[PDB]
Amino acid sequence: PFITVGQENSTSIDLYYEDHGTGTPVVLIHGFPLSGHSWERQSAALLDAGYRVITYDRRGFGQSSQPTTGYDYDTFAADLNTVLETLDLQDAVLVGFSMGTGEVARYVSSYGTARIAAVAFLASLEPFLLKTDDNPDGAAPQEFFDGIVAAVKADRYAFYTGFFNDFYNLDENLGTRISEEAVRNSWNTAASGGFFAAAAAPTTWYTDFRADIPRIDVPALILHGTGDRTLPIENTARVFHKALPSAEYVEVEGAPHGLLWTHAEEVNTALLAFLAKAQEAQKQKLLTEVETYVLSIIPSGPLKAEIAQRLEDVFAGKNTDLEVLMEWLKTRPILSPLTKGILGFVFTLTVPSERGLQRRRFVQNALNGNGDPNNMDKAVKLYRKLKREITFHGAKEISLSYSAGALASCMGLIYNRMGAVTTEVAFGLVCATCEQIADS
Amino acid sequence: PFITVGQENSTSIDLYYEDHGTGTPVVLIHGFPLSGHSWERQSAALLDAGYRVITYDRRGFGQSSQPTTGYDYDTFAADLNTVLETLDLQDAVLVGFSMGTGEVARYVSSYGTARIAAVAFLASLEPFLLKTDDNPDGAAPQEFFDGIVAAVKADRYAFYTGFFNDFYNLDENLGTRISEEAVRNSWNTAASGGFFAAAAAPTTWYTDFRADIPRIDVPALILHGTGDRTLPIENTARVFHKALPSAEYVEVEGAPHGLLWTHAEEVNTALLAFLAKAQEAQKQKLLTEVETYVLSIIPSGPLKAEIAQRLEDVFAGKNTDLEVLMEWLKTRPILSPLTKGILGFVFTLTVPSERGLQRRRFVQNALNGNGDPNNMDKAVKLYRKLKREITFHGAKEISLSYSAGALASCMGLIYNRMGAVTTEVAFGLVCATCEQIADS
Amino acid sequence: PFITVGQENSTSIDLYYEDHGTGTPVVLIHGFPLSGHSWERQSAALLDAGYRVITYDRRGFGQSSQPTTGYDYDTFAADLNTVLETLDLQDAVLVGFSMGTGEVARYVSSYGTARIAAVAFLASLEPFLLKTDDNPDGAAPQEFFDGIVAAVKADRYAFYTGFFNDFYNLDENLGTRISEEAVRNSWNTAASGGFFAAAAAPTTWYTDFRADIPRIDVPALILHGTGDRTLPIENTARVFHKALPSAEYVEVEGAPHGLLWTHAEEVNTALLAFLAKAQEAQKQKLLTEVETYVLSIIPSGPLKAEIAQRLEDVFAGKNTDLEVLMEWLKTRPILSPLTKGILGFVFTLTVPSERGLQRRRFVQNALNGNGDPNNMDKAVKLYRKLKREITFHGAKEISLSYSAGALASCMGLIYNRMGAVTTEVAFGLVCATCEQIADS
Amino acid sequence: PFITVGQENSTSIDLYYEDHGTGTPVVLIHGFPLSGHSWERQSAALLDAGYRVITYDRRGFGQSSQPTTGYDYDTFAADLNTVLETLDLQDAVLVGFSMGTGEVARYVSSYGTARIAAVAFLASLEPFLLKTDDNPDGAAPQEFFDGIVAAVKADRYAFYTGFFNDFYNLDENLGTRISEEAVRNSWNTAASGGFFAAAAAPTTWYTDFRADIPRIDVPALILHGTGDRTLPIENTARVFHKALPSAEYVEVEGAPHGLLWTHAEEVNTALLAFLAKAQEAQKQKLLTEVETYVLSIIPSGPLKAEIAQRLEDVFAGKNTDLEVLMEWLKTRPILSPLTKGILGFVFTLTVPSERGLQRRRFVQNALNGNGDPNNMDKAVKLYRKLKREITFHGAKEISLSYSAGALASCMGLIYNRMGAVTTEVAFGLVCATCEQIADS
Repeated sequence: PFITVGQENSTSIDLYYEDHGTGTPVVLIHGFPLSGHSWERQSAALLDAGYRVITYDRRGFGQSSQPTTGYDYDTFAADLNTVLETLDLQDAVLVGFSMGTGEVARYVSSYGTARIAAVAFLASLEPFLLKTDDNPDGAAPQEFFDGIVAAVKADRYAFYTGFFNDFYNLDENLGTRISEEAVRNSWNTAASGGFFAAAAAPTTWYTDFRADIPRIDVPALILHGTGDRTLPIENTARVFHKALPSAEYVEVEGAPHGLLWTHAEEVNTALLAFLAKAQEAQKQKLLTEVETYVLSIIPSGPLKAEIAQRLEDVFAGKNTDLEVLMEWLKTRPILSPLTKGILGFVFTLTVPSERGLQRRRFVQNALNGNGDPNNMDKAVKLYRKLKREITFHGAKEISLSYSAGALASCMGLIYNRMGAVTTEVAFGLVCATCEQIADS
Repeated sequence: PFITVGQENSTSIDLYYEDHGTGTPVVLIHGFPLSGHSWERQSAALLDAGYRVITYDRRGFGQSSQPTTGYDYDTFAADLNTVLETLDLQDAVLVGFSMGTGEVARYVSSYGTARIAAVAFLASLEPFLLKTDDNPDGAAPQEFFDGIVAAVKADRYAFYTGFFNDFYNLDENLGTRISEEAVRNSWNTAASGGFFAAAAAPTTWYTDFRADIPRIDVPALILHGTGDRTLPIENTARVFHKALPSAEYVEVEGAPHGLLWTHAEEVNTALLAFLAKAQEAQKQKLLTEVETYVLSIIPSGPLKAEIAQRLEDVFAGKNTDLEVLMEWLKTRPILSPLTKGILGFVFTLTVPSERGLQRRRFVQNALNGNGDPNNMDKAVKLYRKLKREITFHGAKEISLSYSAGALASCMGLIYNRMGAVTTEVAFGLVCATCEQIADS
Repeated sequence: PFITVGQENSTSIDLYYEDHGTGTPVVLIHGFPLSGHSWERQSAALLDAGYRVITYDRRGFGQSSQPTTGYDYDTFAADLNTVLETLDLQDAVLVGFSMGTGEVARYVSSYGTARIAAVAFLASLEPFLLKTDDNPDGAAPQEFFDGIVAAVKADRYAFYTGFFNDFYNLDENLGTRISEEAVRNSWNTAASGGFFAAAAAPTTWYTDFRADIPRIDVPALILHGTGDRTLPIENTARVFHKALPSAEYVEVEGAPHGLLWTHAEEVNTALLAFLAKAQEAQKQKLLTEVETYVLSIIPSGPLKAEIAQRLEDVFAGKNTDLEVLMEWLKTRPILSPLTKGILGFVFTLTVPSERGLQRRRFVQNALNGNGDPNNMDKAVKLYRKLKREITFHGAKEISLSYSAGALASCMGLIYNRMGAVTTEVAFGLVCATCEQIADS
Repeated sequence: PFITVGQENSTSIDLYYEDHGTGTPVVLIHGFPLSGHSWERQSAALLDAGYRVITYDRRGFGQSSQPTTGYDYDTFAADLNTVLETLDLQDAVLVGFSMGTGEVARYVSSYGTARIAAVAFLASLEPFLLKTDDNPDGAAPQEFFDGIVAAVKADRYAFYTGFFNDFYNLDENLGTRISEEAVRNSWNTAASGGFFAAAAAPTTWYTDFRADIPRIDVPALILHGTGDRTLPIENTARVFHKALPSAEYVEVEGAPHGLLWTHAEEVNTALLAFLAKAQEAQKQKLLTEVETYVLSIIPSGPLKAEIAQRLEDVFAGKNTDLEVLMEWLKTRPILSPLTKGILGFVFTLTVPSERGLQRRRFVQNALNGNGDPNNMDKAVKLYRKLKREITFHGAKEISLSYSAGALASCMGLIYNRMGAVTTEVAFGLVCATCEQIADS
């Protein structure tokens, strides 16, 4: 699996990515000099929690193309964008490690959090590594980084074994937190990378991310190891924490630079919890958006308040008996049959348990669509499009092209188990239907 | 409400009809010299039984146009034909009285019982009134009828009072079985009729309907009053009974010619019972044919015996709890899900009461049609054709052109209340589906 | 009139055929080196006997295309098959002369007598002309045929006069049995043929038809002239008679090879008598098929038996007075006017003499078709199609697409001499009409 | 070289395969956690024997895609099917190792041996690994496998070294039967695999293949190592041998689980011997089938016995004088010329020496195809297709689409040295020709 992110001479630049699972998309950007496969500890964890894990190898690393051009964060972010736009991700979370954290900041700063719901910085580079007079919070002077680049150019293969010695703190964690074989694999991964990328990448570590930080508006996470030798905790995460206090801050005690493997236990717990708070966030903003659309077709009165209250109760978690709600819904005066169907369709979607309750009769006759063959032909054509949809805004906006009668029929088409769409898509079809009714 | 059935000079021949209620269409053809409103005793009864009552006034009578041409049963039938075809009636019932019985027989003979489901002859003219040497069963000679026409031509208004005196047997029924006011209304109606029709109609009473009777194939009813003075019981219905032994025969004791009002109690009871028995009769020949098709997809064994037994039980009237049957159906081993869906679809169709039982889940998932958009697009095209169909053989044969996957999806399309077709049509779709399975 | 039976380079192989008359199809395959027009003595005779004469010119002869390839009986049969299948003939008779006899045998052997009802061999080639050690009954050795081929190649135009001298036995028959002018026409026909075919054909005369003969199962006829010089009576027909004893054997005394003209008297008599046994049989199956259709609209009773009896009487030849039948028909109680019309139409069709009886009034009023312009518009549309129809099954099947009212009107459309269709077609229209009535 | 076998999130599931050499296709399915390249010892050997070696990497292993879904033998077989059908293999042999044996069994069981000629099971999983009460022949209880899965999830890279220690029995074979470097490479291959596949695969080892075994109809081979630690000889192969006694049974003494490298010497000898004998076996099954097809157009009698005997004599090795056979063949009564041609074509094909005998005259005139240009045009089109064919079934089935006349002509087209096709193809043309004649 590859994704063209550029062109070089006769050739085009491809980045080996990887997309698994189904649910909230979580993009994992690796660090130097590994590849997307280094996330395997997190990948397994995130997948078992029902997330959608998306990983890719940075240019000149892993199975990605190995160009001799474009090794700067403006390009690195531009690459990430192409990946995101190609996969058409929405409400996604960006998790970065080492160099990866730089990609996150630069992308957010330049392209904006349109597709992004939350971000995470593991072993951050931010805000500035280079130590200067105007930036005394810098970790190391220019000479340090120049020394690294020269060392790599000398013998990159020999450099790796020495490099990994401070990457995992092998004098402490080898044999205990990281096996001998595990390190051997990382070396091969480092060797598989491009020779040019290996020497070019170090120059990018001291990038000034200070201008990028203020652009971070989505909920963030800052995790870091105290025993990080490559990136000193005080010169990196703690000064980053000052520039971003709203971000959830986590310091793993005695963790080396490569905490993704050595301290996978702690990192996973913190990462999963952060995503959990974010997953509930993106779920709730959707439910309320559905609510406001549904209420927009109900005449102002004492009934509208109750319906809104009963929606809020199920949205929160105060699970009312689905049978009771439906019983209540059907026996409501001054309520359009079409409106009862829409509500019933929403309640079945939101209530966690179906409780073996068969499909309600008053809903079927409400969303039947006048029994007109033409309405159903339009509904089926729309259903085909809604099948390949995964996003709310995507499903909602393509549904607005169909007549209110076709939308009503397509809604019951899904209600009657004759059609299958993701919950987000279904909500989109509902909001699109309510939008048509609010016009007349 | 009128219906053009011909043209006369500058004018067009229109017939005042009347269509009320919803259900099985029952066409009521009146006699001389009244109009469709004379059925009001029966109209209410039929309407209270959930039928669709359709009555019209014969040309030159009631509110219909009064032409001076076309007073023969070949024309009278042509008029009835236009009415039936204009209203596009199917599985309709023809009920005739006096002159009306002639219209029924002639229509059946000439146009065929394509739209007709059953017929009824109240105070029949059949088979032949004219008394000749070759027809000794005739009521009266030529001279008699010629006398009536002359009597009408002299003073038609005075003729009526005398006519109605033997029409209701007023020397017996006035004040008791028929009020003074009721007779006065009959007189007004007689006067409202066309002057030409009043004199022309009597010559049509002695029409030879002997050739028409053998064409009556649909279930028939022969009711008649013993005290019928206008049409003697022996010269009309009893000799008609011999010419049509298969017809249900009813003799009302001491009922006049106009038993429709005087003996409305008995006439309604007999008519309603006859329509009930005819509806049940054609329903049972349908259900058993459906049964053999359903059994044709069930592997021969003790289970096939159980299913056949449960089908015969519901068809008869041994109403099993629909909830119990469905519960039994789902929990059956060695039975294809598609077969369970077909069976469940049949049981819901045949069981008289739905008992507030919501549409079973296991059937919906069986008739979903794999959730494939292509299956539903074909299903909708088929459903469109099945909507304009009303007959079993008609619906079944046009369904065999679609794939087994499309037919299954179209079945669930109806099961989920998303489509509406007559029960006969639905059975055709079931039988057509079973026929596809019986091939493999 | 042509029929594509093959292809040769840029050009196509077409055979000039000819189809006349109506009735039992009789295919006449000519001999060397004439054409289909040589049958003119038999054609006229067969036409006067009510047969359907179909003749065609073999490739490279007459008006057919003149290819330089495919001059063998495997190809000759393939040609005949294409002709037969193109015309879709059923219950047809194959009559061959000279070379023609070979086409018949080969077709029957290879393709089977599916469409064939009977066969006839005039001046047969069978079973084998080539005289060898294994076939001592052969007419002539190999050298003989090769000499002919060379003679034709030398001067085919001069060869013909010599050929025709032994073809008609001019030393006996010139001036008496065949005129000078008659021979002159035959020469032109020989000259009009293809130069290549003239030389190619002789090599096919010594074809081994011994393997073909046993495949003949249909009734056969073997006619031959005793004075046949080209094909010696003993080396051809008499040995053929042994190989096929079931076949009817006829020896014309003192007849030359071309007995078709010289002894047309005898040949016609023998051929017509043989065909007569076959013609009546397939003719009777048609009338009985019509009968059963007519009886299908008559109510079961003593009347149905009488009508069936009177139909059988006229079909046989017990010509009842048409006036008497019509008189009986009209004066029948319990018989629909439409039924009377159909019957009256059949009796007029089958009875040999019209007896100056003008078109019955009661029939016209029965087949008027209610006088509806719409029924007549449909009737005319059907008549247009029935004009180009020739077969019973063909006319019958295209009539079933029209309404029963249209069929009745179209029937009267023909009865009133306003339309003309062949008797077989008319019967198809009747059966199609009776079939519609049997449905209701 | 890849082959799409499924689709996942925005990515496609591709499997890196490998097809080399020319001849009988031999599919090699690898085991856990290696790749197709592990067959390199067998691959070279099979290639030296003139076989067509086809190897592919299972999903999540080697260079194939690494999905997180579809890790079951129903999917594994579905994957294998796509590979086979894409390459359109005919008469192929399936060889499985470790996990690979399961794919073979499941494919044969579900999809059938249509394309398969023979199968081989090296280090089998069959019939059942899971040790339960109903299956006491199980190798290990459930807890064992769960322990492996947990071990892999902990540190899969470290897991491999321990795994490979029992995979090759390194305490015995290291330095002797397997070098240090060879093992190091295997570890690298294991590391290259998917992290998810590594943990998912063990759960598939205890799959119940008992239902699959009876479906094995093609000749089978069961090889296994006695010193197999991963798969105990008694719990796997010996009980498998009981469930499939017809299979050739081979036990390599003192061989570990990875006998493909350690005991490549023995494995190669056994596999090559197995493959050589089975093609020859089916060839005798083919020749007798060819014989019976030739006999299928020969009339039952004393001559049919002689022909069958003379065919058996040449097939065996009793070389009869080719001239004598041809002499006997031509001088046979009651034998169709076409039949003589087919036989003559077979005798020239099967007899080892041509003995300078020129192409028989009686055969050429028998397979000429009536000299019809149309027959030759079809023959050339068929000959073009038969040239690119190498297999019997491949050549035979595409020939059945052409007419019997074209097949006869195409046969003579090859007989006259105007065409060249492999012996298997020519036989395919013969069987296809005889099949058409047997119908008539």
